[PDB]
Amino acid sequence: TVWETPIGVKYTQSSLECAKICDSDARCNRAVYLTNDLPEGAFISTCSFNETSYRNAEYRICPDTDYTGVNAKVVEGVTTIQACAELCSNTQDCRKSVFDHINNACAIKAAEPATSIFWVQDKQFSTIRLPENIDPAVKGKWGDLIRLPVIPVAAYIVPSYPEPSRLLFFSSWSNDFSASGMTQFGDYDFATGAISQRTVTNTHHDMFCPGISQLEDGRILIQGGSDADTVSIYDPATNEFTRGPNMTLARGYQTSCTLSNGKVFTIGGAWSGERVGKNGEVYDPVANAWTYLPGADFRPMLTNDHEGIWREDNHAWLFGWKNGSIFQAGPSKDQHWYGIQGNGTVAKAATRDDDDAMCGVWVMYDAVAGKIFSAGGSPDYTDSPATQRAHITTIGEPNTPAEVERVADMGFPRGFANAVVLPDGQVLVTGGQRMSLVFTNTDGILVAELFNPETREWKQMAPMAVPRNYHSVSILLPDATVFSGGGGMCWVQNVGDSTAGCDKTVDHSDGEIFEPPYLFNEDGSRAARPVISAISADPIKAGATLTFTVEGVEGQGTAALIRLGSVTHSVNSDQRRVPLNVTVSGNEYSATLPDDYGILLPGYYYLFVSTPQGTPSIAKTVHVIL
Ligand SMILES: *[C@@H]1O[C@H](CO)[C@@H](O)[C@H](O)[C@H]1NC(C)=O
Ligand SMILES: [Cu+2]
Repeated sequence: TVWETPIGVKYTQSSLECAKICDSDARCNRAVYLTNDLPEGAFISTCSFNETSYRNAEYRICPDTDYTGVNAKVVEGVTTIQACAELCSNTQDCRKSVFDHINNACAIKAAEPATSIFWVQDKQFSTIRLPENIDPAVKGKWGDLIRLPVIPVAAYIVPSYPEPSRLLFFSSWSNDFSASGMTQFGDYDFATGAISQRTVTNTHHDMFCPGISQLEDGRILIQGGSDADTVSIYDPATNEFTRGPNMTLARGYQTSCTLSNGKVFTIGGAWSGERVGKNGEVYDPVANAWTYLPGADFRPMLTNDHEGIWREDNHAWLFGWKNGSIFQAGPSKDQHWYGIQGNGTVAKAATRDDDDAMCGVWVMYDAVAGKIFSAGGSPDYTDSPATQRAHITTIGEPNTPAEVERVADMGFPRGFANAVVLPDGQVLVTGGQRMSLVFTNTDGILVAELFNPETREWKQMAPMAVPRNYHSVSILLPDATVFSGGGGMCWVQNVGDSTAGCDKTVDHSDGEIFEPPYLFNEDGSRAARPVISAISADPIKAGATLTFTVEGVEGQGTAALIRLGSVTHSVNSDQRRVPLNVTVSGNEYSATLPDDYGILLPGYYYLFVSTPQGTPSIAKTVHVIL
């Protein structure tokens, strides 16, 4: 039984008497004789309670909320929201101010985006702001926080027909780690809003800190981690997990990559198992067998880290390429070619930079042209300032030099950011912080950045609401929007220990979705999406001609395949864009897939038809076979 204030607050002489008394007092959580939807402390994207205007220039007040961050001013005078508003009006460049109900003080928040300001639920304060004017045609648009049972520390799209509908995500034995043998998964149907959780135990696998690759049949191979030698295989068909063969060498914080021939290569992962650099290894799904590749030498790919070998072989930028080759774009200052021939091979490809970029963002935005875009990262895993440097790396024949062009610096240094490639081939960078500090919100960049390789120029997007630092994720949805989620997780010694001394402020058991500009016309209305009306649900093979019916476009539409995504620790080794050429005869479109499985990696892809102005369809799922 729960009374709900005129504003929207909810509690659990009288009883509505003290309850009324409690909602007078900014210092009252309990009373003897408060239970809102989101608890005190919770981050917000919108006022949870009823807003209020206040006046020749107007402000919107959200009660029972704080703006965390560097203040430009804190003044002990003010005793009314009115007066705090009045003071924000007389302070140059004040967009955000905070009234402290308990101490009668007005804070003016400092300037954005140089400062990072966060909107928290706290009954002790109220927030005052100057109405924002975001043109979604230029800056895209964020929806509101979607709350989740598990922090999405790792996440992947489930391959389904006609288009994927579900996002699986997962943490450790707990939803907010410690060899446990359990893994808490969340399940999010974004067709419906449906959100379930489960606990995966059959595999005897805590899948925290793993390699993730999508196989030919769209099964998801989840490798090592808290259980350093254990391997689980997720079958979309079953919606079940199966044990795979133990890896040959136990690993965590490694990258795996699906190859042209549908085997999976992994190298490094010194976080768990022995604390030593880790040589390469290849999984063959047909033989269902791991093979150790000693000549896949780890030494050439090490970073130099103040914390040592524990870190230096972590989170490798691996792309599966032509004739079963592996390109390693970083994060080591030097790029290399790795292979699975003999006892495995290694050779220098190029120098990307003068310093390492651990957990920088990387994506193959243009497979047919061998084009890779890198930005951000930091020279050491933690306690190191992030770089603004970004590069286009061009790869041709395996085991011959690569070309690196430095491009425009990002507007912000980002450590632990995420990147997705979009159907137009632009790369959207999200989250990360100015100084890589594991388990912190400190100086989280909220402003997303769109990089356009056509112009080799950056564009600052609308801000998201929650800092997406360490243990955050970015993945592409079938509607060509971007999910940004997670952040946090606590070190807990034993397994089953109760999180009471952990900092819950750094946990964000939630996500938020960004509409890029391309979903909007000049007037900020949603633009008219092509419809792929008809498509064979049939497997297709490299070199084949894909045929589909596109209704709802003014002019000749373009098309592109985006491989489905897997993501954790700023590593998405499964995403890649294959641009297609379209020949239009009627409303029936046809494209000849590339001849090379090094470009068209076996697996499930999004097909997108886009308007000539660059507005993409919802995707139809497309399965490439070997
Ligand atoms: C598409 O067509 C152009 C001209 O033939 C070509 O340069 C491009 O690389 C082709 N293949 C693609 C884009 O898959
Ligand atoms: Cu971690």
